[PDB]
Amino acid sequence: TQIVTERLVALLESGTEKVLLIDSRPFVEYNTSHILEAININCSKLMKRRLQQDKVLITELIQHSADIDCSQKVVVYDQSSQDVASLSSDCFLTVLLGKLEKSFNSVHLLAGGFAEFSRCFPGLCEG
Amino acid sequence: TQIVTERLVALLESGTEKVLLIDSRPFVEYNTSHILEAININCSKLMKRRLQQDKVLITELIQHSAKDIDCSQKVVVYDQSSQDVASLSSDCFLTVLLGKLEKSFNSVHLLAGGFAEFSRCFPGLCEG
Repeated sequence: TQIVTERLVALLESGTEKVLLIDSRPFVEYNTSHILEAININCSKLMKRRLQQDKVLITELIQHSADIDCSQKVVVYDQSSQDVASLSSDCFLTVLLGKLEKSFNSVHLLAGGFAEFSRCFPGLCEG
Repeated sequence: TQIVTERLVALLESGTEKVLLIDSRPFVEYNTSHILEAININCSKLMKRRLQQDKVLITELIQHSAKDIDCSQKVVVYDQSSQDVASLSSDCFLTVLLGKLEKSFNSVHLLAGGFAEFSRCFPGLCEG
């Protein structure tokens, strides 16, 4: 589903849940700046081929970037996507979202993407 | 400012104005699919360095990639889903780009809803 900015700060701040946070954006963007300890599965020619080719175990990929577990809350974000319906049918994010919902019961998109989180919580963004 | 999906289709369809249409998105995305005859100034490490380094004439860049410039010319940038200029993270690629473009054209508008919304509403006007 979706999960809004304030929910994400709440989960991040507490220990309540172990949150797996993915930054789907291009490498440059991730590198400029990202949400603290987000994992860069970057929008890439290679990354996109390998996702949709199904040559990649998403859980191995997660490790190759950084504790995995399907109940684990997962939050993907791009720069500004509001919700799942407003994704172009064959965009990178979409490709990704599939393979992730193919491993986790809890996959939520960050409403407002990184533009909105970084606007509201500058201090919780590493760069 | 902003320019919404239906304005863009209107300008594209008519000859009223010669529209310069830029797809700011990563190369993969542009390649998967884009608005007919948009020019890919792709969100890149190189592209971003060169923009903000000011090593690039934006107008020369346009013509590299294309395959008629003129500052009055309507220019429309888009990413995947940005709604408006205020909702851009201060130092994101788009933003960088928007500067260098407003530094060459009087008419630079962002496509409200980005490519997600145009491609939803006008599938046939997207090459892939």
